[PDB]
Amino acid sequence: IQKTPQIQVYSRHPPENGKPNFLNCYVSQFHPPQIEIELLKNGKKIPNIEMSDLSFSKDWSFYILAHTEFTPTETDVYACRVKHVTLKEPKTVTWDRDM
Amino acid sequence: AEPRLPLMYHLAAVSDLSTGLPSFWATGWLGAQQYLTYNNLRQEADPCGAWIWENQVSWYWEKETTDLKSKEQLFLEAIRTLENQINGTFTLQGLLGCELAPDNSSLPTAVFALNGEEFMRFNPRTGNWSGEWPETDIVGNLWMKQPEAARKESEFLLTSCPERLLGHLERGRQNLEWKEPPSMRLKARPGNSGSSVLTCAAFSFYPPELKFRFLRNGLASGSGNCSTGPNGDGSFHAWSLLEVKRGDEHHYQCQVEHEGLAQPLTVDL
Ligand SMILES: *[C@@H]1O[C@H](CO[C@H]2O[C@@H](C)[C@@H](O)[C@@H](O)[C@@H]2O)[C@@H](O[C@H]2O[C@H](CO)[C@@H](O[C@@H]3O[C@H](CO[C@H]4O[C@H](CO)[C@@H](O)[C@H](O)[C@@H]4O[C@@H]4O[C@H](CO)[C@@H](O[C@@H]5O[C@H](CO)[C@H](O)[C@H](O)[C@H]5O)[C@H](O)[C@H]4NC(C)=O)[C@@H](O)[C@H](O)[C@@H]3O)[C@H](O)[C@H]2NC(C)=O)[C@H](O)[C@H]1NC(C)=O
Ligand SMILES: *[C@@H]1O[C@H](CO)[C@@H](O)[C@H](O)[C@H]1NC(C)=O
Repeated sequence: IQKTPQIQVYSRHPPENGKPNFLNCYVSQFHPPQIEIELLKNGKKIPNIEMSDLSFSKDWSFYILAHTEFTPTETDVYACRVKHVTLKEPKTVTWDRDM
Repeated sequence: AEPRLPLMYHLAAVSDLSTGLPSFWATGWLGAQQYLTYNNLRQEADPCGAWIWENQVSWYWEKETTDLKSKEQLFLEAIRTLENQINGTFTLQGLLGCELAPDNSSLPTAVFALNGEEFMRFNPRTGNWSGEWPETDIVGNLWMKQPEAARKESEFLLTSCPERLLGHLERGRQNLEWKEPPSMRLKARPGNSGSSVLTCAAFSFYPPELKFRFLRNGLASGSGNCSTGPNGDGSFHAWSLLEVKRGDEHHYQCQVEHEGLAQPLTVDL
């Protein structure tokens, strides 16, 4: 059986322009475990991000968290991009500051 | 009855390494927090977060590593067997652990799954593996080639588990009693034609059990579409969305219930 990933983007503390914080991309409910994930700043991959251990829940589907330090500003756009067998093309999802 | 603290190990192994995953890895949990990590590209079990500072008997972490290296061999061999009698790739998972009885004795758990579905079980009091699928036989048979296997798996669950659990309940009482309430925010943004979306967000709380309830003029009005996820440092983050009429945003509030709060907390826009 295969299962497409659910993808969610949010920050650790309440966001504020010009203030240091941390950006999270939470990818869950997928199968198989083989997957690719990257964080973007204005369309360009951001280097040296971090990743949690790959784990799983009661129903056997997998989950993991990608994150990095960042300082939001009015004009920069942040996003998360993932590749998986169940996806016909890479899926890019933009950060929503209200989450 | 009372909150029964469980200790559980999450195990996995795969054949396809084209995305850089190790062949075998595992994590361990006390309730909702992770205390252990391990993967075959490193050969050692390590503590996580605050558990790095727990006062333990000197052989503790060495024994976790050895019991896990044992499980790694059983799993990887099971994969190669299947890869010989059947076509395709595989993913094998296991969920093992226990809870304490009134007399401090063990209440075990042991289930397995192949490519996403349950296909086997193990009874420690009798030493046998069961299930009803052609693969159940291929694997169970392999694991019965050596009598020590069944005996060691039985000891891990009926002796070791309750022992480590009673030990953490003692040395890590402080971490286990963690009750921290969420920081809250409520905001409005443009929605579909003629509507606004309201988002109630909760930051950095523990344990994960939490309840959202939107209010309109002070009365209950729905729970909204909600979700939760890990926050990066062991704590959790959650949010709930409700669609309302454009212009009536100010009539609404958000209220949450959590173990770390003396009573429900109400939040404003
Ligand atoms: C709270 O949570 C609610 C439920 O939760 C889940 O809901 C599901 C649906 C998912 O959203 C989960 O993530 C949620 O957890 C939530 O749900 C409510 O909203 C959803 C979303 O609107 C409702 O269902 C949706 O329906 C969609 C319909 O498919 C069309 O639109 C998609 C874009 O949104 C397209 O991707 C899709 O391909 C399809 O597109 C249209 O296709 C037409 C046919 O091919 C085409 O029409 C033709 O066009 C030609 C010209 O080109 C001619 O005109 C011809 O005559 C036409 O026939 C269109 O052009 C095309 N449109 C576009 C833009 O390309 C699904 O695709 C969605 O995936 C989703 O299922 C859902 O039903 C509803 N809930 C309920 C219970 O009903 C709710 O919104 C949440 N509330 C809040 C406040 O957040
Ligand atoms: C179980 O452990 C508790 C806590 O140390 C102890 O008080 C009790 O005597 C032990 N055995 C039983 C039967 O309660």
